[PDB]
Amino acid sequence: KNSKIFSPFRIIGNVSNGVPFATGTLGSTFYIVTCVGKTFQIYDANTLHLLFVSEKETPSSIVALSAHFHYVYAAYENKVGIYKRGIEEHLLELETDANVEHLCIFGDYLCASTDDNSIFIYKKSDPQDKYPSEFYTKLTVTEIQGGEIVSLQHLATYLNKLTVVTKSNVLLFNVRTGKLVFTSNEFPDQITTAEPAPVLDIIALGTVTGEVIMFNMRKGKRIRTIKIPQSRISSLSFRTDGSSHLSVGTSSGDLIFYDLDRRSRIHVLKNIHRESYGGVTQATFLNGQPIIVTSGGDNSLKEYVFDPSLSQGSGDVVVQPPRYLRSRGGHSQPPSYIAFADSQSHFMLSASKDRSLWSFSLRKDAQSQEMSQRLHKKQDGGRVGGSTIKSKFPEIVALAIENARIGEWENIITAHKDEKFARTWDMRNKRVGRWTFDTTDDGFVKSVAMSQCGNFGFIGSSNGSITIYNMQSGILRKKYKLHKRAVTGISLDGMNRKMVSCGLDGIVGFYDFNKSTLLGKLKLDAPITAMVYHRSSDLFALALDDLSIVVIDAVTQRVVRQLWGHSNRITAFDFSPEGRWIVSASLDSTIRTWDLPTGGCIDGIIVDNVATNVKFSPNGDLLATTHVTGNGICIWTNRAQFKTVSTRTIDESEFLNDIDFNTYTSLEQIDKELLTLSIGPRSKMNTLLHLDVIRKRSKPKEAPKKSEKLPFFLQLSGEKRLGFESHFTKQLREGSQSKDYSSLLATLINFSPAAVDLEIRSLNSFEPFDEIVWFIDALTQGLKSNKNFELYETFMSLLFKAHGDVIHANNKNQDIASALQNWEDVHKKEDRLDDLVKFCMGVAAFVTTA
Amino acid sequence: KSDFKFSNLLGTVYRQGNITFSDDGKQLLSPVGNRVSVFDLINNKSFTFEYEHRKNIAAIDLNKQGTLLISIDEDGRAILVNFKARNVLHHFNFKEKCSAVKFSPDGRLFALASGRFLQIWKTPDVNKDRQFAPFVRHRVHAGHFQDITSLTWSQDSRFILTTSKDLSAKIWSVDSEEKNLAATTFNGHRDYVMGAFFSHDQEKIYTVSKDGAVFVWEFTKRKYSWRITKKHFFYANQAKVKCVTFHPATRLLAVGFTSGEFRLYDLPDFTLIQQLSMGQNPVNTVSVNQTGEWLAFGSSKLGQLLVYEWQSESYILKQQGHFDSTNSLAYSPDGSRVVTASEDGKIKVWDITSGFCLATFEEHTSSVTAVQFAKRGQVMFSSSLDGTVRAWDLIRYRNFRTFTGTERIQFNCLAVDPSGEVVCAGSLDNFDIHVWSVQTGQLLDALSGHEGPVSCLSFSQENSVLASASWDKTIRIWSIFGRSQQVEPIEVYSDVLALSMRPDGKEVAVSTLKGQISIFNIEDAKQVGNIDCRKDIISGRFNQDRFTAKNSERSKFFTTIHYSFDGMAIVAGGNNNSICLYDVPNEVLLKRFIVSRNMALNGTLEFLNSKKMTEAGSLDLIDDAGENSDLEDRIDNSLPGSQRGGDLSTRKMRPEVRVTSVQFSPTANAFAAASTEGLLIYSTNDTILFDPFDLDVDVTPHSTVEALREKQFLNALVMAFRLNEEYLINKVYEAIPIKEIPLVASNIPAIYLPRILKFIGDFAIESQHIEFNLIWIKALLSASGGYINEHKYLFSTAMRSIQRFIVRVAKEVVNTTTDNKYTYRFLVSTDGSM
Amino acid sequence: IQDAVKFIEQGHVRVGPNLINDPAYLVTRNMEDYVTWVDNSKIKKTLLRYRNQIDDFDFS
Amino acid sequence: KAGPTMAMAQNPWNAVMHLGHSNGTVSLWSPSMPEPLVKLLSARGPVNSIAIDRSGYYMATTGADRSMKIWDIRNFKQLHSVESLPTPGTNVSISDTGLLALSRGPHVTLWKDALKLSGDSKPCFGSMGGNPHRNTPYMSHLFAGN
Amino acid sequence: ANLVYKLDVLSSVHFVPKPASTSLEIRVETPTISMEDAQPLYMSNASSL
RNA sequence: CAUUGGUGAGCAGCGAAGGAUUUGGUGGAUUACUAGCUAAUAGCAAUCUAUUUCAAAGAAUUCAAACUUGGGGGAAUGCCUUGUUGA
Repeated sequence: KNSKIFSPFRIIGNVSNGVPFATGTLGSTFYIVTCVGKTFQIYDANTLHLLFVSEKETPSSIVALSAHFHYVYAAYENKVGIYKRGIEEHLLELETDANVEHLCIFGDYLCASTDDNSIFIYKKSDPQDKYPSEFYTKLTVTEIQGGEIVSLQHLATYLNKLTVVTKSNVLLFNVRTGKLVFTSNEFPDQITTAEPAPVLDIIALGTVTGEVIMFNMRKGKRIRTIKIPQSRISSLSFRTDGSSHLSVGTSSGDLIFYDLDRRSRIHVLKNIHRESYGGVTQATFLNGQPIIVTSGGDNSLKEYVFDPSLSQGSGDVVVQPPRYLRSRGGHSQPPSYIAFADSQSHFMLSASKDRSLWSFSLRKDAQSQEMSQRLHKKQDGGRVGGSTIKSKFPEIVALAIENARIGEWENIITAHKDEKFARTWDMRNKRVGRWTFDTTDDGFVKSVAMSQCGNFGFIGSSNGSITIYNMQSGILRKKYKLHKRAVTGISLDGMNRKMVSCGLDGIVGFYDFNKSTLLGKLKLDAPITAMVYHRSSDLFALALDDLSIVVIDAVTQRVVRQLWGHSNRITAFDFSPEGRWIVSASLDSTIRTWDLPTGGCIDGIIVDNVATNVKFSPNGDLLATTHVTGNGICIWTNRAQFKTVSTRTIDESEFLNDIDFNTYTSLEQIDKELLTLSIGPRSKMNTLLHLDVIRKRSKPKEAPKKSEKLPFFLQLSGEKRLGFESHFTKQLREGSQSKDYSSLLATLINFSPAAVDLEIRSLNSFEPFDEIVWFIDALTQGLKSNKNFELYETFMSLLFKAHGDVIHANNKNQDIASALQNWEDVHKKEDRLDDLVKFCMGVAAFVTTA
Repeated sequence: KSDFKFSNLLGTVYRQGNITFSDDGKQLLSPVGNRVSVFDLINNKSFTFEYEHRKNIAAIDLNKQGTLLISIDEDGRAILVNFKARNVLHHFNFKEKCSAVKFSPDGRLFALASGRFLQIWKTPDVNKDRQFAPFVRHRVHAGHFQDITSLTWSQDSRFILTTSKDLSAKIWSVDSEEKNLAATTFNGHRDYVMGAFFSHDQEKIYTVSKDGAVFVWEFTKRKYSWRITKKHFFYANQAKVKCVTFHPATRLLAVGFTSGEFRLYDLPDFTLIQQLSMGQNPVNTVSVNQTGEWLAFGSSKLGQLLVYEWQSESYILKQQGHFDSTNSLAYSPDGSRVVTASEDGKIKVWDITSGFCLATFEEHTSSVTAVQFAKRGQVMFSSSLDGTVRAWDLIRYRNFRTFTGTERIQFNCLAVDPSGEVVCAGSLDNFDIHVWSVQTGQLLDALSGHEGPVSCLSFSQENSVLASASWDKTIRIWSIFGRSQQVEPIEVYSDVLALSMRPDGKEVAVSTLKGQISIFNIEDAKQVGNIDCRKDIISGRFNQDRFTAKNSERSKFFTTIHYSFDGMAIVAGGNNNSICLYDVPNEVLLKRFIVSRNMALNGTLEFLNSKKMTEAGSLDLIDDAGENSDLEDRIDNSLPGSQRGGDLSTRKMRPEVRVTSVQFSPTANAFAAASTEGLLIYSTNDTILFDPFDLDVDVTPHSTVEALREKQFLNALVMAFRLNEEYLINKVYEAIPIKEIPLVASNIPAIYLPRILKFIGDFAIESQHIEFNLIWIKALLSASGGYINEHKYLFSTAMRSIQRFIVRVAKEVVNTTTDNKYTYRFLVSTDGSM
Repeated sequence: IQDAVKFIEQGHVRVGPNLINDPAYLVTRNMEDYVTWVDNSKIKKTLLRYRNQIDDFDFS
Repeated sequence: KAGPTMAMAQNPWNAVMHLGHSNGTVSLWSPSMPEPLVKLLSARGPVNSIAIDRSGYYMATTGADRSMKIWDIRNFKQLHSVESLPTPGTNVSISDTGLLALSRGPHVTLWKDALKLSGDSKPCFGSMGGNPHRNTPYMSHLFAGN
Repeated sequence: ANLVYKLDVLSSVHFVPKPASTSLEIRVETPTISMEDAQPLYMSNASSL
């Protein structure tokens, strides 16, 4: 299931899943650490910003969470994990095959409890250790001591004592010696939760029948029996400010506050979490402050504040109602559709089966919002319809957004399930717009689209009527009608000219939009399910019904690419930003990345959860997908922005590099009879001709001041005849011996321009003129090789600049004139580029100016 | 046609922050006020990073392997860059203000001087994928009393020393066990210590302060630990040190004084090697090469950068951008030179390939307001507020004539006839279109008839008539050649400005003040199409504003229009934060460009933050100059009415973002817009886009290489244009023989002719095959030259690029071929000696 | 002389093409001729409505 | 002519001006002469803040050399100098009843009777073994992050 | 000189310039390659005069 | 007759166990999320004190500084600078 194109980033849009979270004090501030499936997140208390997630995901679900001052303790399938900053600092392994269910940490004694009634004790080896690592002992609760371990708590001011609560009784364990020291009397109800108290030797027990039994562990007797009518109790906590407030959290979405001083109720918060997802799983007060943090299975996490009393003198009697504060949340359901709100890869619109629409942010995870379904007032003065008891919109199945003209009117059209109108949404205001677009032929909407200008929105009925609405007044401009089945995709090109459509009759209808004429028809074999248009490349693809992807050019009327291989229904698909790739998610839990040049799959990811949708970002960085299960949105990083991609067909293997990497390196020379230049910068020939004038310009205007007491050989103080001849001169002497200069000319090219002018002007050939003859014969072989011709011409231009007076003085000598005439006979066939240039721009001047 | 992207920020070579080199001497990285600019001083090619920071860049450091680049904003918005991939890896937010970034020479872990703390983090692996949390901090060291202002690693990878705003400077060991080896506190400086450095050996530490004192610390006796051996003093009376750097292998300090002088010192002797001066600017940034012979020097308040080899008393580049001041633009006919105006009067011929100015022209005292080219780019003209319009050469770099008015009125725009005969210019004050001859410097007449200022002028390239945009809401067509002398008004809705005209010479594009852009026909004076423009404009709400960005009527119009040379597209740019690229016959925009993202600039945001308005006054409008520790920046000489003045210290606000002159490139499918941030160049030259043309099921890249195997050359090349992939075109182009070239080029269809001429002009500019490419140019132009004459405007961008290729790189090879041949003929056939 | 500062700061007043928001702007003797109200504005609509002159094709 | 003045203090008994400079010398001042009256080289480096008693008999000085000295102005002699305090004292102030305040920057420390001539009453942060001779701080208060 | 600058930058530097001038200049016959800023490239090759 | 004026009486139509305005307070965004404090390579967070003192380091403009003045005219007493008595 590994991929060579995509790699997972994180799961955008999740807060909590339903596991009882932990909180840890950290100086003055607090951090709320929750878990989402195979990873876990750390939320700050005063802002509810996300701080850290796990760097590497856990292999299975996180079952128990606990947190000390710095080290968060996560407990997945078999092993518990000690983490700091999200980094896996230590992994503590439990030497049993059973599963860990509860995890208490007090002192140097970590307390891991498996599901099969065994408590593991882990000891710090050093008293100054930061987490327990060594294995102390394995306490066991039998079937005669109690039921299964409901929770592990450590009460205050107990020296090496572990408080164990079963389904029927409470036990104590001296973990230094591993011995039971006290057993409670049997509780007739099934205990569901436990919590320590600010008072000493007091633990609060909540049962499945709504009884809070408040067990004094010193006397071994209960004290206060708080009755709640027929409600399953899930959460228990105390307000540790000093005011006597007990928070009991039912699983039916209720939060009940008790004043233990006056033995009376305070407030019953209704529906702070949904019933079906577990209700109020974990809810606790921050230690010493009147802010209670609640979380549940509804993928939300709310904060409530007890305000100070309105009465100046009474205080404790007139207590304020709890009041809503900071809350972060996501969809309670898996998300159905995902689109992108802008080209900056900032905002992601996700419409789920929780009847809502959220605007998540890929940049800052606290920037997410739930977009408001509060209807605008009608312009007519007539009251709108709908229920008085307000409910949410139906589930959204198709969506379209244009980011061109945003904030001046509506720029999102969303299509709901089984509704005869689409709805408008304003992205900038984050609110449902004031226009609804009816199909006007009694039909559900199955596809919607925008123009790229953003003025025009297209609506596809279930009876073929492609109506075209406008954004300002919501007035209906045109009503195209070509199909007989449901229209299953609409688009429009960049020019507002070519309008394409596709239905379940297999018809791809091309319309002109400036006029109102059908441009042409294209009948296929299978019905067309979904269609994504790429506006830059003018190619749109169709997910057919013979389990294939067909790409049709929008202008040239015909099928241009056909891709096969998916073993089930292609669920959704999207184009690459550069148009090179199509990703596609199918119902066989596979994701394939087809490459449109080669017409084949280059990466196949067998994702374990069936991917309902895939969607590229407009920027070439992110692949956003949604799965069948899981409330979040999986984001994949595009690895093409860093590493090159080998376009190879790989689908049969899982389930020459020049053409594969789609980069073609240029040849050094086409053929030996060509006249090709040198590899390098084109201004190297400019610096070799005019080396003196460039330095003379680049000198400063005045002479800089110097302290003339400098060391003479400070350049040679870098802090770190035959044998004294240069490496070029030895190679030039060896070049005459072996009659080959290609070894010499390799170093002649690669030398610096300042080194070359030093080299050419000092050839050590004044009296015998030998190295002049060897260097000239070196450049005869250089021009005969026909490579680096621009450089080799400038080299004798520097020769005639330096020793031009030298060879003019000894002209007519039969050895020097033989070498120069042998160079001209090579150079005599170098007027071909001169004849080529004098022809080519004379035509280019004449043709362009006529 | 519309896949434009940012590729080069021409101009503004250095603005503020830490200039650095690569590990080699090739690449020079300079912090421009938004983004990192990567020049290369060996292979003369420039590159500006496409990613945008949120505010000005504080510090920049590159990994010693040349793979990871960290650029940190002044508020601590760190951004990783995969340097070879040229993309963004992560967006970190350091909570405080960071001052110095430096990787270890090993490159495994890097140190950050943010606030009073030193933060040491482990660098993420480049070959690992883009993870959520790639940054893991080793430690944080808090042993300081004020802000840390400098950072310097060891020549090893285990000792880090920091100098702070407090008088002390401490050495911190990055290893926990070696804490006893390096924990001593060096102090005793009288002023702001802003640099300490290890020597070539690990033993000595040289600390440089603001007051001019260099302290040499040596581990010796009067156990025994870290005495002072000798102190050295710069004796700069009022010049204070601004920043320092020290290459240990060549033992060179390079100090930067605020007066403008920089000095070079050898450290065990303290001898002044060379001392030069830039001017009156403070030397804000000093950096050194890894080999210790190239020194990169930079000043901020004039925006100049100076790379100077210390050994030979000679520069390498002395370049100087100018922020906020580029009033106008003019491309050269070859698409390699872009000149610009300035508020200083400077006319600077920048180069496209390397982002440095070639020549400067300072002969205008006042601000130059419009710049244009004429007659194949050899001559060039410029209008200023000085009361003159000045011609220039680009061959002898001098003016020919300085044309003037009868009383030296101001000037707004300039236009030239395509033949170098008539120059004309328009004014705010006198609003008569003065005309001069190029030969005789006297003015011929004053083409008058307007109410209010002539805003823009342009001559037609074929009919040779001029069109005047004026604040009379009238477009005036003047036929001034050949006994005509007739005046034709075309009146529009509102205050029309920034005229432009097609290279065909039969249409007039104009920009009304009401927002709309109208397009006319010159010969047939009816209106042949208008495009609305008010909706797709980002009018940024300023911080001094007192209205919403919706009804902000400041910049909801366009004040710059230029046609494409194909005659198919219009780039509209204005006072707003937006650059738009409209299509002419299809009425709709292609895509919209955001010019800059900077709250250092004014109008970057429609939605200002609500945590900045207190109960009185915006928080960023509060004059916070007094909290600075120095004197010269505390001095406020801000005049009350300095809206677009002569400096930036007189502004009293932040500069506003605007683009003011945009021209298409005549060669390579690009367009350059003179912005507040400098000179943006958007180009499509990367060509990573799957653009097909009449594809089919059978045609594949496998079918391309197979057609090259069976030698169906025309079937390979034409069906390579079907995919229109550049490497696919390059594969078939370099493989066919010379003798099959003229048969292939004679039968290439008429559809694919603009694609092959665009390919040959683009590829042959940087390609070693002069002889092969010019054979293809000869065969194409001699077998299909009639069609290119019949459709000149379809091919005019590509045909200019081909004649650019033969002149710029292929002609001087012929020149050196002729020069070497002629001097060989002289030296071997003429006289001897004595 | 104070209600001018109110209208300048609210974004009503232009000098040629562009409106200026800073009220501390010295206007040149030549440039004094061109200071009008900005277009499409409510400060101009009231002025033209009294004269019964509103041509709202130019959305004034 | 001593750089930028870095500390201000008024003598209630004498109305003379006290001036902390960057040279580390506090200089007494009075408008009768354009010369400084006395110059006490108190601490090395700069002087952060100075404060004089209501009695006009004692002054506290502090600077960025991690030092804080107590001076008797009448004889121009330091009674006791405190060195190597952790962070440099940004602010010092003396109460009406001789309660000296020292601001380390995140902390505020107070010493009672740390002014008189005896060497036992040198202000300090601790006492080994409960030695009563050393001057423990009268009251220390910690600020959060300010 | 600095009063004129202080007047124009106060005036939003649209500014009525000097009436007229007639001056004298000299031109040294330097190579045109050395009549620009420091650079690895140029465009001219002939003399200034 | 128009009212492109206000004030009131109704109707057609809109119309799921109410609907219009108008407004106070709070919360979340309004730049891209690596946690609090401290004397910080660690400790605390229920504290740094009966462990925080000694040692080591630490002194040039040799005895340096308004780069910060609305303009005109002075400057008696001031202040600054240079020459004139006694340790």
